[PDB]
Amino acid sequence: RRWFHPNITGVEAENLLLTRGVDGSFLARPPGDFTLSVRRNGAVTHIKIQNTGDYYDLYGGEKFATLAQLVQYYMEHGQLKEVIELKYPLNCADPTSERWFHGHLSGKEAEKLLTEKGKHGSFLVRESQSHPGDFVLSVRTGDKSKVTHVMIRCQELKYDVGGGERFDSLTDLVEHYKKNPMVETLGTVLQLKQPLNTTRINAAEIESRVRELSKGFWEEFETLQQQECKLLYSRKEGQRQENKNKNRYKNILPFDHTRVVLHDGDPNEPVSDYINANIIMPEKKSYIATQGCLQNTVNDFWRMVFQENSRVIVMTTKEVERGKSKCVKYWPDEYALKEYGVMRVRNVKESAAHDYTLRELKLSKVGQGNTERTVWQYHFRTWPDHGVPSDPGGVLDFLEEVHHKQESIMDAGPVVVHCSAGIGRTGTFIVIDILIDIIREKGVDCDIDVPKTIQMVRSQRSGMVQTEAQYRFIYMAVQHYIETL
Repeated sequence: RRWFHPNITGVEAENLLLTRGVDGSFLARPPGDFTLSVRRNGAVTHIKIQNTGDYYDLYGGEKFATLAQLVQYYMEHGQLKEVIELKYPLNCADPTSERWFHGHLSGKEAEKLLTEKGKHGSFLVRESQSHPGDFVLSVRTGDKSKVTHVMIRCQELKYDVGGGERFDSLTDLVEHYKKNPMVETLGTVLQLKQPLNTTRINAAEIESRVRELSKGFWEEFETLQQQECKLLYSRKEGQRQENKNKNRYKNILPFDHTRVVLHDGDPNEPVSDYINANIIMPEKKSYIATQGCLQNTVNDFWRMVFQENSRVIVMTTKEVERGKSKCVKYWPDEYALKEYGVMRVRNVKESAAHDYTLRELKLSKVGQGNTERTVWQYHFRTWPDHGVPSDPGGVLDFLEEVHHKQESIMDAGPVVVHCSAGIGRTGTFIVIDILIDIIREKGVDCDIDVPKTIQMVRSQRSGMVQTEAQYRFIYMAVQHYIETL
């Protein structure tokens, strides 16, 4: 994922592509807008990428779950027109978005952090205090334990540890000594197992962390974004011909290993086991992150809810936003009974609160009355068309209500959560709900790690939590919930 340059300007990107790149050389750079800079016929074109919180929208292109999925699509596929060819990624040397980089940091400060949070193989790279321009690799080893500092020299734009090979970037040096560990004169192996954790904080320290991130949130988000290519999971079922029109956005697909598999399908139907949905297990309650129903997937949605024994549905979108259909009406009108294939749904009662509508639905399979169960549909209606809410109170009051309903029903299946593509707002609500569940059970006496939780959820459905404004809103929701304890 080296092709993403987070600190490059427009002019610097053009110069980089003209001096160090050839025809086909590309790079991506960052309000939540991004630019895809491509060298063609000895000239640089700039393609705008927009993300309002739902997906990455390539202008005059396609919609995507991640920027890496966008890059892979056009590198593999005359699909990018204005034909623009994506051939050679121009690699970023800058280490700011790497978990191991720290910048201005002292030896004792690094030692203190490595003693406070680190274990065997924990490492960091910081700017040297004695020799300006030079760097220091500080690594931990043990089970007594010890911290080792290794000098990194910056000679004529290249990096080395005092001998052997010289590297173009600190990223190449780190990757080399990760694969080939340094061995001390007394046989101590300097294994670079994992970067030092710098995001896991105590729930009581949220107020000061948010104060530090408001001075910062973007920087922490990009470090998280730089790890999206670690998740090497197949999305083949969604790409099948017969499953293509079951996806709201053809490129936004579920992971095969966590997708909801629909059983008891129509025998006259070739492929009836598919729905664009994934099971989200926190690593007490589980979730189903899905897209908004299409006219041709309403029957599949009710089959999933039935099969999974789901009693609570969280809708985080209006049916229509900016004149576009974000989800078809998969529920009857109040007091009405409707049949959606083999599934029969009754709308018993609607209750309208300030930020949401609750619909009490009765679900059963046709031909068997005893299969009837109550499904509580929570429909959040006040979420803005673009960006995030100003105050997280409305969402916290909503999720507190969703949690208590789910908790009141014995042996309830996962909480169904959907929006448009089922990755942005869906991700935000699920991550906020997982974190608040920790704080509800353990109070202030618990460690919360916002980026780690997002990466754990993203390993189950790609694109979970789309923007920096959503990332920040998770911290503001968590902080607000802690303030009201």
